[PDB]
Amino acid sequence: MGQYKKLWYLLFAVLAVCFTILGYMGSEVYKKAPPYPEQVVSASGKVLMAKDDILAGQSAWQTTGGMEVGSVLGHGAYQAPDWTADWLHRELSAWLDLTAQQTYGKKFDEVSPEEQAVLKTRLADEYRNQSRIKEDGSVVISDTRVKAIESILPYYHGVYGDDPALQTTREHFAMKNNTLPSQEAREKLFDFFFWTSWSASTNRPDETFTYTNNWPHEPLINNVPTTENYMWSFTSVVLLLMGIGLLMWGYSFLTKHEEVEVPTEDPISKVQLTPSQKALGKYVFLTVALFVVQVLLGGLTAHYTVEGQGFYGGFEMSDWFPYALTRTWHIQSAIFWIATGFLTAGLFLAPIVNGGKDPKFQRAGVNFLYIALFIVVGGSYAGNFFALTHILPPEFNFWFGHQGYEYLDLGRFWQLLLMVGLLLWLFLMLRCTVSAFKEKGVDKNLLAIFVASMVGVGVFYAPGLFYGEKSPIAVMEYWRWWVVHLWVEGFFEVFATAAFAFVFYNMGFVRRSTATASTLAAAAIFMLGGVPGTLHHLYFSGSTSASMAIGACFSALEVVPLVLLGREAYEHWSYQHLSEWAKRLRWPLMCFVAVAFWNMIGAGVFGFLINPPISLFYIQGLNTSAVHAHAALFGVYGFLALGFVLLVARYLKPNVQFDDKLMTWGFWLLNGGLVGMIAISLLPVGVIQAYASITHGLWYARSEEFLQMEILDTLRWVRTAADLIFIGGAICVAIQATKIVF
Amino acid sequence: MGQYKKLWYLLFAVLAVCFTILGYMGSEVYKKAPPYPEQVVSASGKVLMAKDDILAGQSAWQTTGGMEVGSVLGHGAYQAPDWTADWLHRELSAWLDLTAQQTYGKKFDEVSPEEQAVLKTRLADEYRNQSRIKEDGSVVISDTRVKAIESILPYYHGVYGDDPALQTTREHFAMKNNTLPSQEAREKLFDFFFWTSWSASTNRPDETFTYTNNWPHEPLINNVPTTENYMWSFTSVVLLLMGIGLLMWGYSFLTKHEEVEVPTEDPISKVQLTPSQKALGKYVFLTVALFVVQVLLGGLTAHYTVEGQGFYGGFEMSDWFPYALTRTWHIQSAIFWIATGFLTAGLFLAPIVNGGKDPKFQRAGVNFLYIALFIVVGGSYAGNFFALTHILPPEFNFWFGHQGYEYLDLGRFWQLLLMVGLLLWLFLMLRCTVSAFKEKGVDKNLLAIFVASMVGVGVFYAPGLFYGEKSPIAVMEYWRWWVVHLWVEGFFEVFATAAFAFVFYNMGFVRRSTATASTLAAAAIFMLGGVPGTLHHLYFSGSTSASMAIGACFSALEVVPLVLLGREAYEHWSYQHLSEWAKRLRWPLMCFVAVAFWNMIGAGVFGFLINPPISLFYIQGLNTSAVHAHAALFGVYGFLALGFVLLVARYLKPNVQFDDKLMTWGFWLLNGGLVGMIAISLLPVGVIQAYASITHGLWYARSEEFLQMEILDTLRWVRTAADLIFIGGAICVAIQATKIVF
Ligand code: HEM
Ligand code: HEM
Ligand code: HEM
Ligand code: HEM
Ligand SMILES: [Ca+2]
Ligand SMILES: [Ca+2]
Ligand SMILES: [Fe+3]
Ligand SMILES: [Fe+3]
Repeated sequence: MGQYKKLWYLLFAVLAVCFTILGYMGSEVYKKAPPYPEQVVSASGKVLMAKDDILAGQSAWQTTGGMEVGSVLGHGAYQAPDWTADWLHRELSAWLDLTAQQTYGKKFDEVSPEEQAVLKTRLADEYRNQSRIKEDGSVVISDTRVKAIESILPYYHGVYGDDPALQTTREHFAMKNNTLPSQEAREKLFDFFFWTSWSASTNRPDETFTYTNNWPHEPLINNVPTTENYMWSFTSVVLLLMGIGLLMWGYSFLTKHEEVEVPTEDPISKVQLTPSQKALGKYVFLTVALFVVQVLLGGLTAHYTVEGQGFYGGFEMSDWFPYALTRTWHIQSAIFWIATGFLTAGLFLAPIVNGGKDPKFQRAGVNFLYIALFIVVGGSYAGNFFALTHILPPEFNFWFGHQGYEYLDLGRFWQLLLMVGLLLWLFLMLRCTVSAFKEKGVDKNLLAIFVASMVGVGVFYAPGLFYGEKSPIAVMEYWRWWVVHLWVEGFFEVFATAAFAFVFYNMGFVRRSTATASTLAAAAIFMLGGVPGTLHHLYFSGSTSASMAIGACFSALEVVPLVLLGREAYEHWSYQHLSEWAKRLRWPLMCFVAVAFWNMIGAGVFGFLINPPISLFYIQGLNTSAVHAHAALFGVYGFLALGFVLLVARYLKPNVQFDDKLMTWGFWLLNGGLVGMIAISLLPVGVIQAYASITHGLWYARSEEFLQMEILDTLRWVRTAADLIFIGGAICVAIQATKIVF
Repeated sequence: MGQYKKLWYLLFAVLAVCFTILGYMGSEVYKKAPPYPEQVVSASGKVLMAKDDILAGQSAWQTTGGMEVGSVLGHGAYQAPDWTADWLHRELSAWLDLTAQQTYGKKFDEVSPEEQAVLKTRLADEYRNQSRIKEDGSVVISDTRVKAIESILPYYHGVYGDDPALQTTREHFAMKNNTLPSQEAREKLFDFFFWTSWSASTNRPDETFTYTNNWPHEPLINNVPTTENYMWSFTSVVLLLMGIGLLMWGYSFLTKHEEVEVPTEDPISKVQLTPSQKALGKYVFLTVALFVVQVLLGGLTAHYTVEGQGFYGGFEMSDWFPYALTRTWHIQSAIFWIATGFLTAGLFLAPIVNGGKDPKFQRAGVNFLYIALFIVVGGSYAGNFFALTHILPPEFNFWFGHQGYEYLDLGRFWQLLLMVGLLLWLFLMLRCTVSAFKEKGVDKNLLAIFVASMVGVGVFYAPGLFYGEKSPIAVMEYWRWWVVHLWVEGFFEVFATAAFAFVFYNMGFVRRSTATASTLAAAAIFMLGGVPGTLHHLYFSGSTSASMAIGACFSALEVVPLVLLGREAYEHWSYQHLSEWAKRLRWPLMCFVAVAFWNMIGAGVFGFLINPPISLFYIQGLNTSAVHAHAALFGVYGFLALGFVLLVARYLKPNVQFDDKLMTWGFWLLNGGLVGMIAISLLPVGVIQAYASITHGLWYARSEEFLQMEILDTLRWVRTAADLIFIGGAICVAIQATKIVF
């Protein structure tokens, strides 16, 4: 529209192209995911399992908590092993031992390297080629394979049950006793584990690589990166560097950095607060309180990684609040409090868009949304608690208990209710912008893009409802990453950028044209990479090689604007020196400066570390992912939510001054604790694990023997100091916000 | 000094640390290079070769032209194969065939995959472990290995001799008939080829990887990247991205972009020209004429890659001007004309530093330098011509003929004379700055750093004299890359930056403080990466794993300032709009803008494509290196030299106006021809080769059968159009410069 028509058309074209690519890859995921075999039958004719057994095992896995106990196909938690890789390696080792006894009369390790080479070529042929699914949907496995499977089942029954010989192992895995109490459910669960391993080690019908693109790294069957893996990794590096250079060129030639005269009074402080705006103090307190609870839950989960089952000393903690539960609550609370901060920012800005007045029952809607958020959080957490104790019967686990899928752990009922709450929030936003859009004579492009960002935030949680309990793992991964990657990464980024532009234009820090054009171009750039870059979560989950290529190349373009965020950091930081009333905004602006810094480091650097297929092939499911998760999710969106609620609190209680000493302490403790956690614990552990994964295979890097090495135990312990520093910073920030609002 | 003391100390500390690292790695190269075995003896006791035979083979290789016919250990030309990889693969294949006949009675390809696995583990053990050099300096090889070597010698005798059955192959290799006419010299040469292969396939005495860090990729003996290769590649990526982000942060927070009022008259045009300055018109013409001759030689060399021995039709061209000679002249002419442009810029600026007057006999010195440059060029080229025809007797080849080492192909005598000429140039510069340094009351920091850059340019050609004809290959590589990488990349970059600062400050486009601080910080940043980054040329030439780690990590820091060169590009481009007399500088400034663009793309992007060990392990010696070489060397330093001589010509004949139509045509034809060459020929060939190298091994990607594939032949042909466009641009620029100066 107007002078911004070309930018609007660029954004529309980018959206159409990128979503077409993502949707066609979704159809590919549906069509090319590893099949659940109708029957897995031994060469002698006995049926070992059927498709329904595998699906029941998937359900039982969800009941144990799924991705919050170990990982499957490289997704999940990092204390316990990746069950796919561990099962694959154990089964291959058993096959080799049995075959070596049958062929040379000794164990595999006691025969000559030549004999070992013969055995390994036999093993590779059997697993990769002979196990390929037949036309009738059947998988035929050898009798030796059947015996190998039967030999490793007791280990997993002990790990998931109450075997006194496996107790230590269970503690080393941060697993409670009787994670899956039912023997029959455990048998189904190990059917599902076998299925995963089979998909990871069986060539695609028309290819020489497996359904998982040869993941995990397993030298025994030559599970190694394909040539296309290397090629597309290098291509993504080239695209990243060229995009960075060209974006820098465009910034240098197309941006003049105009100087704007700051208004003498704060424009936002001049508008009288509406009742619904004043009702947002409880939202501010909810955000900071959930932040404190979340970091405390992280401390508890971390204690489980050094003391697997026991506190320092009443009752057994691991029976009722095991590592699985505390990890679930730690991740879900992160999502909840960041989202609540964003929603509070929106609900505060909405009446200002509506001319400083509330529509009818806007405060009632705000209160209803608050109550609904409490119901979602409390109900989902109670459901997790009763699912993990297996008090809740299995047939209700997916709807009310634990979905077992990371970041979407809450039961489907609570997910539906959260979707309804987000829709209600969107309604309360849009009804405050209708009148502003009906206004005559005013350019609405900035408001249009801000409203589009609102719609994205309030709608794109829906794809998390597109999979079911029995949905194939690959389909669930596709839709889950729609939510986690798209809805958070891309749409929260766009909403934050548009909110920045709208807010800073209203305060007079930026020109309308600059804010509008910057927001439109930034939205186009963010979407171009983020939308198809969703596929970097699906390299090894049963998607095809082409999905990996698209994910790598487009996700590289996500980093391009991130490493240049020094410009915006400087602008936001300089705003506080523009006037005396701008100095009242120092700490929200400092939070946004930290957002820029961590969007650069944690998102760009530590996400591209794990982004190329050649790297993620080896380090998917290692601690480098935890490094990136903490740095990106908190430093970007945690600091964004904190800055938002701090701004809201400043305008809700304008008579209260920020405590500069307390805020300095909290801000620098948060930043220093994040840096310290990464530098002294998480990154060294990830590097050591990466060395092990590249050298020996992923199963080794996740093994109990390797994770219990003294250096790794020490590094996990050492994290406590940085963890305490970070928690101190979080407590300071929460205290400041609570003092302002109450 | 003064306010710049911290910058000076930072630069000094960077220089000390980085040169200490590079020197300690030089000691490591001396101590850990693959030994030349005293004797290579069969298991039966017969001596196959001795150290002196290998060194004589090295000398004979130099006589054929060395790196200009094929490549050895991944360095050299790209038409003919990498003789190390080709020899290794041929010998391993012969060993496997002989062993399979002795063990199973059939060829290796006709036995079962299990039998092949047994044979390959035997082969790997023999080559990697049993071939390790003994304490007495001896290498003991099997009788089967001896027979395998004897079976492949006829092929190489045909390739390097006149065998009518190998004629086609020779044409496909762009090799003349009788490249090495002497049979005994050929036997020595194949001793040297064996030595290289042995070093590439034999484990280091204390390690499980070879002297070449497992290069080349050869699946037969598991010549695959080590774990440290992966680890340091990922580490270099992280360092690159973090450095880019932090440098952007520093630019945003520490640069204010001050506005400077342009003087009403051009300050440089006010100074009357000295006789030595006027004597530089012949230098300008020499630069552009050598540029035209160089691009024509490139066209001839490219014609040899599609028609290996024959022109379109008198006498046989390949006997007297073979591909080896035209390639040698193409590379040497590039060096000569870029260096001449830089020297002309210095010699023009020197009297301006001296207050606009010449010291005694400065014009005589300029004329003497001109004559010495002609003698070096003509003598070295004649020596190459008489070396490649073998008219020059072998004992004088290294001093007067062809060194066989790329970029240092000229005989050692001419290299010494060029060193003397560079010293004379340095003297003529420094004697014009003595009086400026003796001046009272003026800040000399900018002049000090500019003079330091002069000293670097005039001195750091010397390390090319630190190796001899019989020096070990690794030592020669270390010292050769001192010159090619350090002296050109780092010191030409620093000299160009300092020249930019000094020139633009004298014209009044920048403030003195800004120019000085920018130059000092840029010099520190460039040196920090460039100096230890020299080791990225030595990953697989017999250096250790630690050398690879240091090279990867520090070379990644070279890219950090390159991708941000949009800032300087915009500044240089904006200078032309500052005043009416600034518009007279449009085309030198356009050349410098192109320098920024190509320093970004060709240097940063296409150098980091090939920089990480994980990538360069597979693609060293492929056409991606040619992509990067052309883009970087011309677009950065070719455009730099062209802009320098254009500026000099503008000030030597101020009454002559630039022809905007001719210059627009030439500028855009050069840029478009470079882009086209890369996009339509060189990069696609490099990508296809990379796929082949990753999938099958380097020997396959360089093989005659692969290079003669119809797609690759077509892509080589297609380069002609872009080549003609580029040559048209070069002719236009040369015509403009000649019209101005004459
Ligand atoms: C003192 C503060 C914190 C501590 C001690 C902590 C500790 C932990 C631990 C022990 C895990 C599980 C590692 C495993 O799988 O074994 C984890 C995972 C996670 N935490 Fe934190 N955390 C803290 C702060 C935060 C914050 C502030 C956020 C977000 C705002 C956050 C988000 C996450 C996420 C997203 C994961 C899952 C990462 C993945 O699975 O890749 N954490 N944290
Ligand atoms: C604010 C921006 C971002 C946030 C909040 C974020 C958050 C996260 C989180 C929490 C995870 C852990 C997922 C899991 O537990 O399975 C993750 C994984 C991942 N991230 Fe991001 N990320 C961001 C940006 C990026 C960027 C820019 C890239 C690369 C260009 C990237 C690449 C990846 C990859 C490849 C994984 C998969 C790791 C694995 O499966 O082990 N992310 N991200
Ligand atoms: C129409 C213009 C040009 C053509 C047709 C051309 C062609 C070629 C050819 C055929 C080769 C040898 C490839 C092989 O090894 O088989 C080569 C190498 C080379 N040329 Fe050019 N060239 C041109 C312009 C230039 C310019 C302007 C420069 C420098 C200012 C340059 C510098 C080099 C260098 C440094 C190499 C060696 C690269 C390496 O070995 O990695 N060329 N060129
Ligand atoms: C103006 C700057 C540069 C110039 C003029 C330049 C020039 C060249 C040339 C001519 C070659 C071919 C060498 C040969 O034939 O063996 C080369 C190779 C190479 N360049 Fe650069 N380069 C520059 C910057 C860079 C940068 C920034 C990087 C990476 C950070 C880099 C990495 C490499 C590597 C790894 C090779 C080895 C290729 C091989 O051995 O096949 N260069 N460079
Ligand atoms: Ca996870
Ligand atoms: Ca070369
Ligand atoms: Fe993502
Ligand atoms: Fe270099």
